[PDB]
Amino acid sequence: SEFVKPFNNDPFVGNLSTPVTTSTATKLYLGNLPIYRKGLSPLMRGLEVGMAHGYFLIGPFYILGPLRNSPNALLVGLFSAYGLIIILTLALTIYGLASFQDNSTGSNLESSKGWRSFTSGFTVGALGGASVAYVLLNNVSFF
Amino acid sequence: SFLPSILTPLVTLVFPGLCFALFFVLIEQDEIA
Amino acid sequence: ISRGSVVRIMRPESYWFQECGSVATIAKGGDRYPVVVRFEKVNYAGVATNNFAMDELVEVEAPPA
Amino acid sequence: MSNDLLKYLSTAPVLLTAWMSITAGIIIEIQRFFPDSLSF
Amino acid sequence: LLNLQIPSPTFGGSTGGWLRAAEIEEKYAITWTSKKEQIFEMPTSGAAIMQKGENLLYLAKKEQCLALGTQLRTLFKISDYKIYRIFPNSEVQYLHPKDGVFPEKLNEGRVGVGNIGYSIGKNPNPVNVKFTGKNTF
Amino acid sequence: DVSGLTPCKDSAVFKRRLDGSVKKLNSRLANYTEGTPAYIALEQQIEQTKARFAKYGEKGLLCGADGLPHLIADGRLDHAGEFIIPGFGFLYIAGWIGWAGRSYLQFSKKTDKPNENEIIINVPVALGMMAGAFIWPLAAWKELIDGKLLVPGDEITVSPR
Amino acid sequence: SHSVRVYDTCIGCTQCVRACPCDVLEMVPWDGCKAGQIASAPRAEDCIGCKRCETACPTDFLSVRVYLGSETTRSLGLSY
Amino acid sequence: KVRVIVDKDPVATSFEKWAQPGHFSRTLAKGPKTTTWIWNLHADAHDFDSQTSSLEDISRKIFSAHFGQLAIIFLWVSQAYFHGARFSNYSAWLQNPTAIKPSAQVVWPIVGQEILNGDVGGGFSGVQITSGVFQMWRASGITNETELYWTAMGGLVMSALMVFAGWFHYHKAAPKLEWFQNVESMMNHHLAGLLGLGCLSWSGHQIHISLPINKLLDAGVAPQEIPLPHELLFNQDLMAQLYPSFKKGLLPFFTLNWSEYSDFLTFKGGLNPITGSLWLSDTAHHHLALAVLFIFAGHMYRTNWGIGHSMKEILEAHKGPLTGEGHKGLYEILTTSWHAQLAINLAMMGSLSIIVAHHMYAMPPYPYIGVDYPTQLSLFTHHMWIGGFCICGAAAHGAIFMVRDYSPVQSYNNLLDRVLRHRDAIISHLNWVCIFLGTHSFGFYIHNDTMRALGRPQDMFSDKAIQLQPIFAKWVQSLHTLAPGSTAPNALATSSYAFGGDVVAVNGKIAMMPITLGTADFMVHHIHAFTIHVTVLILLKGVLFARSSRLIPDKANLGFRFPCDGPGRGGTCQVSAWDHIFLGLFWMYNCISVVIFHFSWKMQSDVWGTISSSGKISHVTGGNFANSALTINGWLRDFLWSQASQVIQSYGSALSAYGLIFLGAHFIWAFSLMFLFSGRGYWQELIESIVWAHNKLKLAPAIQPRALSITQGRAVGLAHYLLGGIGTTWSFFLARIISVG
Ligand code: CLA
Ligand code: CLA
Ligand code: CLA
Ligand code: CLA
Ligand SMILES: CC1=C(/C=C/C(C)=C/C=C/C(C)=C/C=C/C=C(C)/C=C/C=C(C)/C=C/C2=C(C)CCCC2(C)C)C(C)(C)CCC1
Ligand SMILES: CC1=C(C/C=C(\C)CCC[C@H](C)CCC[C@H](C)CCCC(C)C)C(=O)c2ccccc2C1=O
Ligand code: SF4
Ligand code: SF4
Ligand code: SF4
Repeated sequence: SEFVKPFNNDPFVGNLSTPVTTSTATKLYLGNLPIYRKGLSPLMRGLEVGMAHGYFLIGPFYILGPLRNSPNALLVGLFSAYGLIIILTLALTIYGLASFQDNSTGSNLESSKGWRSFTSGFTVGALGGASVAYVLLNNVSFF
Repeated sequence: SFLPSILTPLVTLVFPGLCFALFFVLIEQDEIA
Repeated sequence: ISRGSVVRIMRPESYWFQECGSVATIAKGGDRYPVVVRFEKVNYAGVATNNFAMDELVEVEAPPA
Repeated sequence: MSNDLLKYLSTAPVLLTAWMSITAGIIIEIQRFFPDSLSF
Repeated sequence: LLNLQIPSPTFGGSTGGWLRAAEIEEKYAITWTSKKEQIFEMPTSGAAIMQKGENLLYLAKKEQCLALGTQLRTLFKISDYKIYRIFPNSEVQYLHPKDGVFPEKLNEGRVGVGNIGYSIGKNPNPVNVKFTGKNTF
Repeated sequence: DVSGLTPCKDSAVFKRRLDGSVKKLNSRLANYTEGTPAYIALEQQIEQTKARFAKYGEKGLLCGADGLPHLIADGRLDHAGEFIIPGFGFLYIAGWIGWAGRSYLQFSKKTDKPNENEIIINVPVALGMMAGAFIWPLAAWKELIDGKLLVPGDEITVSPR
Repeated sequence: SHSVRVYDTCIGCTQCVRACPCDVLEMVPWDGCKAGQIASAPRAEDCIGCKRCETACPTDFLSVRVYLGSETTRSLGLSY
Repeated sequence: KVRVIVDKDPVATSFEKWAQPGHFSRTLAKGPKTTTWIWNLHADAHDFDSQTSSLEDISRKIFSAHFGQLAIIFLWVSQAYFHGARFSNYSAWLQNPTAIKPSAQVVWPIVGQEILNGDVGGGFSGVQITSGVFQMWRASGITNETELYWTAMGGLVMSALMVFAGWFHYHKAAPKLEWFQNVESMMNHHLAGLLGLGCLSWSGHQIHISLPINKLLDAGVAPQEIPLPHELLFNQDLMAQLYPSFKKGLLPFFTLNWSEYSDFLTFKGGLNPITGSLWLSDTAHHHLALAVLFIFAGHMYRTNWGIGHSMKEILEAHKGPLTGEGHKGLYEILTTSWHAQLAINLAMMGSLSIIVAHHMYAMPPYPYIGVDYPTQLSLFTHHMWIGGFCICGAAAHGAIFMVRDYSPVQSYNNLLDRVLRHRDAIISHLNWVCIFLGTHSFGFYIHNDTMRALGRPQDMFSDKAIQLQPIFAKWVQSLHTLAPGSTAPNALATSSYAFGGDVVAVNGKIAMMPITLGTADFMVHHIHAFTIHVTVLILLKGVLFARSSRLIPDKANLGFRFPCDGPGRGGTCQVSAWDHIFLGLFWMYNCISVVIFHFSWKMQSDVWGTISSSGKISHVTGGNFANSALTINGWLRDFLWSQASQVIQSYGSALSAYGLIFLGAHFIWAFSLMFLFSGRGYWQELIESIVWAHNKLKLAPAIQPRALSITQGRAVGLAHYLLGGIGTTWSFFLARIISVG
């Protein structure tokens, strides 16, 4: 009872159709993640990715930062998250500039306009997510 | 003075980061047509 | 030079440059390098014979009698 | 023993080992009989 | 040129196959004929079964194709292998047995390319070709 | 006297070193009893140490401020035994070795199978070459005069210049 | 791509073509050699530069010679 | 049918092929033309598979070579026993083990080397040994030198017998391949016959000769008044006086009243307070139980009678959905190829040597070996090094099997084929594991160094700033400490005192003590894991990509060890599985060096030392591991610089030999870098110039000199590197431990 078969019935492609690669759970989770979800605009993809990453980026800096044992621990963590997000979106912009040099299609992550929209969504979402995480950690007594 | 605080991060983080970004983009620029 | 003779190589790029070698065969007609000089000193590749031109060889000892 | 074993003993490593053992023995015995000779 | 519908060898798949570059720059194909169905070793890691009759295989390198051809020649004595280069435009260029016979056999229709009329150690010095676009060979 | 050194006979530091070595052994000596192999061996050790120091004093070696012998190698015959006499001895022995090797190579090449003669030594003639190399300085001079020591220059490969 | 050259010291041994793993070399008719053939490199663009031809060449110095030069995907032999 | 079939007089006994050096190899049989022939002779000396093509002849050669190896091993055991008999203070040590330093080597007085005959006590001068053979013989019950002399003579007789057997089984009566391929019978005889009867006989020896002599020695009877073993063997009255259960005879064995032997067959555990080692009654019970286990195990596989298993069917029955045909074909692979068997056996031998190292220090088996600190360190380090070497040999011979004896016809779609078909995924995932593990583990150390240098100890990964506690290791230690009451009720004490419990001490020195784990132990253990993972990455990549790779599709055609495939494709340097082994030997060297350094520092700081009457525990280094092992600076200062004093200050003393070997090992390690960094082309051109100089004087040899091959240069560099490193650590550890302990 074989469970590892050729990828898309192609023995000569460098891949295997394992349970990890091809199972229904993997397909569902991957295809429903924002980067692969159907119908989402590049702005919406970038926005979702941005809030998801900016929400959790604050935590390492807040807990394990140099000023963890200081009254300004959370503020310093938020500023660190903002700086890291600035670096991340600068990386995104230069990546778009290097990769999608000539393009006129748009509405596609592999085009200049689409990648710019994705980066804009990522920046706004990450800033908002870091701010929301700051608010939650300030009001941690609620939970 | 305050010049160390103003200048050391400016010249050792912001300027080298921008230089690395510019160099990367320039080396990745393709041939003109 | 002649079959059975001992000839000194003069090709600059040869492993056996300015060394003696026993002539084993001279090809007639074509064969830009007709003489076939055989050595007892193997080169780096390991071959102990090579083809040479007339002017690349210098006669030092005629064949026996 | 035979020509074959004599040839084998005449092989290079056996002869080197024997000759260097003889040389080391000569040096060691010279050191024993004239020890600590820093100069002539 | 190439049928693109020949049955391929039976193979269970491998991770040594082409990865995102054969489908965008160039792929390679090798087609041969076998008298019996039999097991052979792929240039990529694994064991495949070449089918009875015609067989077609895909690869990512002319080196891989030539290695498989050598394997077929010196193990199964199959010398009917022919190799093609497939571009993303689906242009097919028949490459290895270009004259219909292998390079080792002599044919009169081949013209000398890169043949020099003097011995190896008679090339010009680099100083002679300095500040010029040519080279010493 | 040369370079501010003094003989080891009148060398307070040399004498102090001798007494220190003797006192160190005699101390180590306390562990073992009289008449045992270790005790007699340590007595030999002490005697050899004293003999070495006495011989170094008698030989005329120069002892520096550190109290150890210093060898003078410039050519002065007052200290010939340090370098000049051992130097000539080594030169003779080394030329003996080189001459035996060279003469055996000259023989072995003339043989039908020189490649096998190098890794399986013809000992009966090799011993002959080792013996005959005792007179190498005259043999080398004779071969040089007869033009058989050096191979001419254009009979030896040389790479492309 | 690398530059493959064949000099007239060839002796038509056809061993370079056998050592060739990329079909860069082939025998073509010739007058100088007694075997009536000489190696030639009509497909130097496929050369990778492993110099198996040079290894297999039995001449005192190499009749077939490979000069490394501009790198390409084929010359680098990248499957990706 | 399993039966004996041999060929009579398969080879003639003659010296003609002694005279002919390269007779075995087709290429070397012609004769030498260059000095590379000489190297190739030794390289291909024992490559029987390349020399011939008959598996029968290869098996016969291997069998008689094993006989020769056994002869050498017997000569080695003979040297140990004879030197103990003749040139040792074993009698004095037996009379007073704690005070007398064991020594069994004496140097002659030639060039002032008699200083090496240091004061070892007992009116004896010699070189102190660290092999533990004295404690071994004390456990065995040897109390006099005549016994050592006679067992040495017996070992010599056995070595001569092994040489004769090796001659006989190749030149007079050589077996057949059918005889060799009886793996089921071989396993039956090695389980039940070799291991089972070996354990049974050792248990009998212990029960009859070792328990009485050791119990009397611990009581206080000096060796002269000890009854001799031949007296103790049959005198049941004396054995009953010592152990009362012996008066009941063998009836409590034949009837199943085995509890009657509880006195001399115990389950006490822990360490004997007198000798600070394992109970010999426990050891006897252990070996007897193992004898029963192995004799039971050895009746599994089929032979001339119907009963039994077959490994072919056992393997073929084990196949799953994610494995296709499963283990089909592996029986044929392991019956036809010697290299696969060598690989598996070397891997297990090396891992077993490492396990031996880990167990012997924690549970000192021989009397007065725990207090003998040089012996413990020496044995642990030695067996760790042997284990690493054997594991890399396993990888190398697996690669050799892949290159030579692999064939898809037999392995179509089995586990080997399926592993080759996703080697890329395997190696990429192990690569990620290596990067992650190394980054985190070494970045802890680098972060700690940076914080200490910046004057921020509160930001460290220390036991008091940011704790990385080994909660699971501590939990396992707690379980093992509570085991003797709850989960091992019949055991009175813990298996080892390292987990916890009392501090076993003999005289002042501490034999064993609980080993506490903390942040430094967490860091160094994860460093161990990272090093092991990178070594596995290199070796596994070499084995998997032995056949071919994306860079060279025909790597198998070139061979197992080949220098390269030219400068094409950007450079194909060290693509061979041999070169992968060459690279992995550096990495196991790094791994084992870090492991032995961890062992040495942890034991000198936290276990070894002296305990006073009041209970004060004073360690060799003073428990500095827990606070100084957090930084590479602390490792450099408090371990290397601090403990190198006993080595560098050794001149003019008995350890001057260790100082000289320290310097020489450093020299050899540095010398190796020449071969490791340089290349053959430079040396060939230099040799050309020197050959011109010799030709000018008409003495250029007929065997033309050549630079070493590329593979040989790598091998020479690796060998010198390993020798220098291992010698440096050897001298350093021995000098330090002999001086301080
Ligand atoms: C090559 C010479 C040199 C070097 C190695 C440094 C080094 C330093 N300066 Mg600078 N500095 C220099 C010349 C130099 N300075 C000169 C001529 C001036 C103008 C008066 C200044 C004015 C200055 C101020 C006001 C301050 C520093 C400070 C510093 C420190 C932090 C770095 C920083 O951001 O300052 C860079 C600031 C500048 C104004 C730089 C001006 C431009 C210089 C001359 C460029 C040199 C380029 C070099 C020749 C070629 C580069 C080659 C390339 C391949 C790398 C550091 C020790 C800070 C300090 O003291 O921290 C504790 C600080 O506050 N410097
Ligand atoms: C790799 C090892 C290592 C580790 C574990 C740490 C850890 C730390 N360092 Mg650092 N440090 C290191 C190496 C390391 N260091 C080295 C090599 C240096 C020398 C240059 C330093 C120098 C240094 C300094 C100078 C300082 C620190 C500090 C710190 C602390 C905060 C750093 C921070 O803000 O991180 C931010 C980290 C992140 C934003 C992300 C980390 C990665 C995330 C958690 C991974 C999650 C993966 C996830 C499971 C993937 C799958 C998800 C999927 C299933 C959904 C923290 C204790 C600071 C401090 O105060 O120390 C107490 C500080 O001042 N370090
Ligand atoms: C059971 C053990 C075992 C066995 C039976 C074999 C058998 C074999 N191995 Mg080996 N091998 C082993 C363990 C073993 N190996 C281990 C532990 C390793 C890991 C290091 C290797 C790694 C290895 C490699 C990488 C290769 C082999 C190869 C071979 C084959 C040829 C070996 C030969 O002719 O050497 C003859 C003996 C020599 C050339 C002498 C070697 C000398 C060593 C390097 C140095 C010794 C130093 C000394 C102990 C200390 C010096 C001290 C100083 C102060 C003087 C042969 C089938 C080769 C092959 O082609 O296999 C098919 C091959 O390429 N083996
Ligand atoms: C100190 C010397 C040194 C160093 C630093 C390395 C480093 C490495 N070797 Mg090794 N190697 C060495 C000596 C060394 N080697 C020697 C002498 C040899 C010859 C025998 C080899 C031969 C060799 C082979 C053959 C292989 C390796 C591999 C590796 C990698 C292991 C994976 C890993 O943990 O990466 C992580 C990096 C490190 C452990 C280095 C230090 C990391 C610090 C804590 C910083 C990390 C944080 C951050 C990213 C960077 C810092 C900030 C920066 C921006 C300023 C790694 C890059 C293996 C590999 O590539 O596996 C994937 C591999 O196959 N090495
Ligand atoms: C799958 C899975 C997993 C994982 C998980 C994860 C990965 C998670 C994550 C999570 C997260 C990571 C989350 C996040 C969240 C976020 C949020 C919730 C956010 C929000 C935001 C906001 C709301 C914003 C706002 C704004 C904007 C937008 C802009 C402007 C400003 C403002 C502020 C207005 C595990 C392992 C468990 C296992 C099982 C499975
Ligand atoms: C130093 C070095 C050499 C030079 C070494 C050579 C030519 C071989 C040296 C072997 C010697 C001859 C071994 C024996 C040394 C004895 C001390 C010589 C005296 C005994 C004679 C009778 C032979 C290489 O050839 C080489 C090749 C490839 C990578 C690295 C290196 C490399 O590092
Ligand atoms: S010399 Fe080289 S190119 Fe000429 S025939 Fe021989 S292998 Fe071919
Ligand atoms: S360089 Fe490589 S590809 Fe080119 S001819 Fe030589 S072997 Fe063939
Ligand atoms: S140095 Fe050796 S391994 Fe490296 S490219 Fe050159 S030949 Fe190949």
